[PDB]
Amino acid sequence: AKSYTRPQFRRPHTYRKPAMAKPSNRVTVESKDIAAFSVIRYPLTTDKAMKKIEENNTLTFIVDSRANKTEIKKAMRKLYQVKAVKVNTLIRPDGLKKAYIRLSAAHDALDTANKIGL
Amino acid sequence: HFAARPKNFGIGQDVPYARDLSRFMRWPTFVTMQRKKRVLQRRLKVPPALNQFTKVLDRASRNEALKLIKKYAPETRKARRERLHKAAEEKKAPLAVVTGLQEVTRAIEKKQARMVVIANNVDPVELVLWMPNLCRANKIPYAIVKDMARLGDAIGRKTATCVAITDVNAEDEATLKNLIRSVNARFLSRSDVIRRQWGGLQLSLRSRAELRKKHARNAG
Amino acid sequence: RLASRHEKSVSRAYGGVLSHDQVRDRVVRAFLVEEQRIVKQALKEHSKMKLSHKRTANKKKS
Amino acid sequence: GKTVLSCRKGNGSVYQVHGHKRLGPAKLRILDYAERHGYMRGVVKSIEHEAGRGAALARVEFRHPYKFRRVKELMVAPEGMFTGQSVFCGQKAPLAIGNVLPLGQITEGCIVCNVEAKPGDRGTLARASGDYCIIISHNHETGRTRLKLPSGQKKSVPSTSRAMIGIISGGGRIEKPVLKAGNSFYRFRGKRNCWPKVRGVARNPVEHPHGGGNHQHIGHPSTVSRHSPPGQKVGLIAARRTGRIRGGKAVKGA
RNA sequence: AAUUACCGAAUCUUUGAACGCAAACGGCGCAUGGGAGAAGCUCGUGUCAUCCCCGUGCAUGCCAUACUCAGUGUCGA
RNA sequence: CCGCGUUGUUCGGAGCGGGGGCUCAAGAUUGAAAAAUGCAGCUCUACGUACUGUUGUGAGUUCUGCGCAUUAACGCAAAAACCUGGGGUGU
RNA sequence: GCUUCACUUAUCGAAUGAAGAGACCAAUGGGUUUAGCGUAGUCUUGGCUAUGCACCGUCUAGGUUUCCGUG
RNA sequence: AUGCAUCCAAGUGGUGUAUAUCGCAAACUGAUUUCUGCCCAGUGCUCUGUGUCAACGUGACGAGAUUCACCGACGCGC
RNA sequence: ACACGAGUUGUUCGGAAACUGAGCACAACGUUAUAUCGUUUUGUUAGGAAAGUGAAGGUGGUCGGCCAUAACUGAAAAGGGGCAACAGAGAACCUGGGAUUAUAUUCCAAAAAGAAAUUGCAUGUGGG
Ligand SMILES: NC[C@@H]1O[C@H](O[C@H]2[C@@H](O)[C@H](O[C@@H]3[C@@H](O)[C@H](N)C[C@H](N)[C@H]3O[C@H]3O[C@H](CO)[C@@H](O)[C@H](O)[C@H]3N)O[C@@H]2CO)[C@H](N)[C@@H](O)[C@@H]1O
Ligand SMILES: [Mg+2]
Ligand SMILES: [Mg+2]
Ligand SMILES: [Mg+2]
Repeated sequence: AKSYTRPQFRRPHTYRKPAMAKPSNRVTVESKDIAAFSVIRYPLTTDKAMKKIEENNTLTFIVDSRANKTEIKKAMRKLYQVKAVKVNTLIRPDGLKKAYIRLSAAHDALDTANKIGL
Repeated sequence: HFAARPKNFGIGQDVPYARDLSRFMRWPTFVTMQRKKRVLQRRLKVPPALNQFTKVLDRASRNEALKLIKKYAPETRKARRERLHKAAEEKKAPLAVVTGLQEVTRAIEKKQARMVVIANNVDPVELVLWMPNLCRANKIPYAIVKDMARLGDAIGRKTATCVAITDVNAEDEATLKNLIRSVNARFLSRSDVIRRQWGGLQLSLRSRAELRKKHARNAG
Repeated sequence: RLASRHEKSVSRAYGGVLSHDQVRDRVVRAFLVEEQRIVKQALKEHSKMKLSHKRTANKKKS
Repeated sequence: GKTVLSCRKGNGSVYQVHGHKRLGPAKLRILDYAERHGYMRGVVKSIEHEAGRGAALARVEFRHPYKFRRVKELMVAPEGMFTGQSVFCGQKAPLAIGNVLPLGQITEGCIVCNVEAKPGDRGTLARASGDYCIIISHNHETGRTRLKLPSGQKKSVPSTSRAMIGIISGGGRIEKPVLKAGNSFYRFRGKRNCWPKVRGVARNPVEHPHGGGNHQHIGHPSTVSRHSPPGQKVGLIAARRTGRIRGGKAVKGA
């Protein structure tokens, strides 16, 4: 090359090829339909939980502790045909994550909680 | 309104154009020490055995030589895979220059080569450092040409340290013998000069100009 | 960041950087220091041309 | 049996400089082409105090020689340096206070400061507050300038090494008594850990060669050799002469 | 379709030489692929902006290798 | 060119003081919020209802005035992020 | 062996973002791939050398200043 | 500063040193006032450089190893 | 205390994402029989080619000679990464509640008791 106008030699940019995409490294099936049964585990049936179904609108579940609030809402749509407007998660001193899940006021909380059965 | 606005490039004036800082820049370490390796071989006093590789056969005798090494180059892989698959049918090497540091050496110990062509810049220089004195002890005409890329181009390689010419065809036989007289003028008949000519001891251009102006002021 | 540019600047040169007493002290020295060199540059070319006929007029005197 | 305090300060752990409130290193601007042939002009914008000097600093503003920018340059100031001054810097610079020009161009008998002992190292001699060098002579055969350092010890330096003109600023400082150990607390606050200073005779024999005994005495003579090991070389190191100097004033140094 | 023992087929969370970058952070990337998607657009379906999940590639050194370069290294037109 | 001003160590032809102004900072005031709220009462046939009420030239307050801002041989961190200009584009 | 004067290429140190070093002002300089033309002596494997010298060529330009100047 | 003191197993290592004699490093005494006398033989330091002091180097005898001779710096002597 | 059953709710609060400080020491380089050693902020690594970003223009689908969206050429940016502050920097939410046995500037759903502030992306209306 030529026309060196700076006091030091910085590296010229050669042509640089992209990396190949590998075919696979995992040989295991992963069903996208069962994938929200691990998000939502089971509902609580305690006294503070029963009060919030009736008085506010909310449902309460133990969920897995490594889910965010966005993927809990999407599992409360595919399992249960309801619309979550607000999830308030809580990692308990037991070690489990508990979510308070408020429904969209087009969906009754007791009508969902009878279909689940609690 | 196409008027001219000249920029003043005095000291302290308008900020200048981008210069060529190529001669004052920090280069990479391999290029700043392959350039100081070339100075250091020039500034130091070189023994007459490495001086002789800086003394090279000229262009008219080199361009005559490698064009004769070109036409007697070894046959390639296809030209050697054929003539053998066309001779396994006969039960069902035409002529070339001697190339290689083990083969050219044998062509002088046997005194079979009629001319040897030595390169000047093999990277461990001890490979062909002994090579002109073997041709001198056995009285084969030799050459040191400006090559090792141009010898390998003539014979189909990337690099050749030495090429020997054992024999040619009689068409270019006067051409082979005119080249031997052209090359003994430079190397073999001039052997007593080559053995005792200590080279090196050149100065800078910058140090040399400090002998002009250091003597032109003490000129009286 | 949410405010208009006018609560942070003013309608003239260097507005929001320099004040009125020193925007003008730069306008005044951008005129007087440029024009002082023009007085000294044109004095310099007038001196060298007067040299060009102080000695070239001595070609007709010896 | 234990390591002497003077040996321990060379580990430099608790004893390094207190540099967090210091400004940058004070030096002259780079000896570039623009000073080897012409002058660079700057302008003094601020006169500054940093902790741990008694001399005033100065930020001078040059234009960068090669780029569209301006270079902030922290120099140590001479006396009379005011903000706005237009320092000149280089070969063709005039002979005025504050200017920096080579020692070949400064006529003899001239008070200079920030003089540099080799060309280009940006100022190493006469930088403490109130100090200055005096130019004695020039030699044009050798191209060297011989000047008087602030100790009186003469020193021949190359005449292309540049120097600033003036006394170093902040002079007159040592002439006021401190009066308090409080005022010596804050003097050494921005410097380094070296105060209060405990005497060697007040120590135990494990800590210092002078320590111990039933009376606070140095036992052996307190003038030690040049060749003493670290730990043994305490006291008056290689003293040519001791006692109250009665007479003239010999310059100190080799 | 007992149960037990054995073993070929698999599963094998978070880590750790720990290796995308970090770290008293269940944290954050750059390419790439898949997903879900109640806003839009579409003639309720499709499609789907951010947001949000999931897989893979990417530490550094070296060996082999098949393309882009640097060099007032030696040549050469 | 004695004058203005502070409790106070001072200021002015390098522009004091008056007369008109432009700004900045700290508040005050009217309003939207906001009465629908809050509290204490109380009145009527069940965590029920209907109504009734919503100063200070005092003392203490570091928010602020406030800094090229302290005793000083003490001179009082940095950076991200942001803001305005210069120059250019829009031409 | 020893040494005091000039060297610079090892080595050392400093500075710099390795930012303008030297020439051109010219040899006690180079060059068979820059050795072109000679000239003496001398050797040779007739291709040509070595020594000693002259010339040519590389070798160009320039702020300012009445040849100097030195970017 | 081609420095002083000093870290340090080691390096193109480290601290006083972001420094530069109004500075850095090592000691002693202990505010001011008033003074600080005599002693350089001893012992330390320190300065200007021919007795003696090692390796190397040099030469000689011998077949050689071994010897012998000469040169030999700090330092003590002076 | 013991047994049993519960209990910690956030776009804005504290931290991180995302700052720098005293300092640390990964890469690079050197050393060491040995890396488990040194250097590594005085503007700043490494004898030291560590910028993968891209001004302006050329090439050819889009919006009224300006834009904007996709792929070649190349001005200009010296000085590699990452940590270290729940008291420094930075930081968009405030009340009322009959909302708890225990949490709330975190819960309150159509008269959100309510009143806001802010970020990302998108339609429509309007303006150039
Ligand atoms: N010691 C003999 C030689 O001295 C040389 O170095 C010498 C000088 O280069 C060097 O002085 C330089 C100074 O010139 C330049 N301004 C910068 C540098 N900081 C100085 O170094 C200084 O700083 C440090 C303290 O942190 C000290 O250790 C050092 O002794 C001191 N001289 O100090 C040394 C003086 O003896 C080389 N290190 C080396 O060739 C060799 O050591
Ligand atoms: Mg990891
Ligand atoms: Mg106050
Ligand atoms: Mg218990």
